[PDB]
Parts: sequence; C-alpha cells; structure tokens
Amino acid sequence: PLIVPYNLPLPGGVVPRMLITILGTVKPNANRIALDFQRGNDVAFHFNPRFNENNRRVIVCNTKLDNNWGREERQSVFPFESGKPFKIQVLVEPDHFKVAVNDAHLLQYNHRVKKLNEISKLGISGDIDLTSASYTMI
Ligand SMILES: Cc1ccc(S[C@@H]2O[C@H](CO)[C@H](O)[C@H](n3cc(-c4c(F)c(F)c(F)c(F)c4F)nn3)[C@H]2O)cc1
Repeated sequence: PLIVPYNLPLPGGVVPRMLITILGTVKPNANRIALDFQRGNDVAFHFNPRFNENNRRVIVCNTKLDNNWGREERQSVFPFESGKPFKIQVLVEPDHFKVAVNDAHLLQYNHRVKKLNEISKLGISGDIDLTSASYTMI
C-alpha cells in the first residue's frame, strides 16, 4: 500500500477531461477520509466522508481560501463502508468536479477556485489503505 497521507502531483494543474482514480480500502471502524485538491495552501475542493458526525454518515465538501473554510455542501448518500474496497473517480468537467464512487455517480462540486491550471496537487488522507492514485485523460 501507498503511504497515507499521500500527495499526488497534478502536473500543470487540472483541466476538463482529466479523470483522477483513487483505489483503496476503508479501515475497520473508520472515522474520516479526505481528498484535497490544492492550489498552494488553498483547498479548491475538499471531499470529506465522515463516518460518525453525530451518529450520521455524511460527505462534506468545501473550499479553503486563506486558511478559511467556506460554505459546506453536504451529501447523505454515503457509498463508503468500513473495511471495504472502494473506487473514487473524480472527473474534471468545465464547471464542476464530478465524483463517482464504485461506478455510481455521487455528487458534483461547482468550481469556486477557477484557476484550474493552478490546482496542481491532490492530497489523500484519513482512514484508508491506499492502493493506487492516478490520472488520465478521457
Ligand atoms: C467555522 C468552522 C468550524 C469547524 C469546522 S470543521 C472542518 O470542516 C472542513 C470542511 O468544511 C474540513 O472538513 C476540516 N478538515 C478536515 C480535515 C481532515 C480530514 F477530513 C481527514 F479525513 C483527515 F484524515 C485529516 F487528517 C484531516 F485533517 N482537515 N480539515 C474540518 O476541520 C469548519 C469550520
């Protein structure tokens, strides 16, 4: 397995038609997972499965600008399961990141950070065994 937290450079930033694929297995009794598409210290797109937020499972998405988190976007469809292998696909579209988990569409996140070419790393952290993280153009 790859070492978590893992940094995946995104050379030249992201662009529409770029597909990022993350394969891993959720740890037993997981609490949290995060993907962080970063523009320097800013987080353009934070994708954060929470397994126990007041006894509910929820995906929280947000952006961090100058160390401040913005308005959260929440999704109660929750396709992750402790102990189980998953696939996350993040497709960059012109106006949003489009996320599918285990081949099922999950959510879209409209671009708040609009300098897509400056979003040039992806951090992967939290309660997973990370098998692979890669990108390709579709
Ligand atoms: C005013 C206010 C008060 C409380 C909060 S709570 C905050 O909410 C954010 C989304 O709006 C982020 O989720 C943020 N956050 C989570 C992580 C994280 C992770 F999600 C992992 F999965 C992980 F493995 C790890 F190491 C982490 F550090 N880092 N920052 C959270 O602290 C936010 C605003």
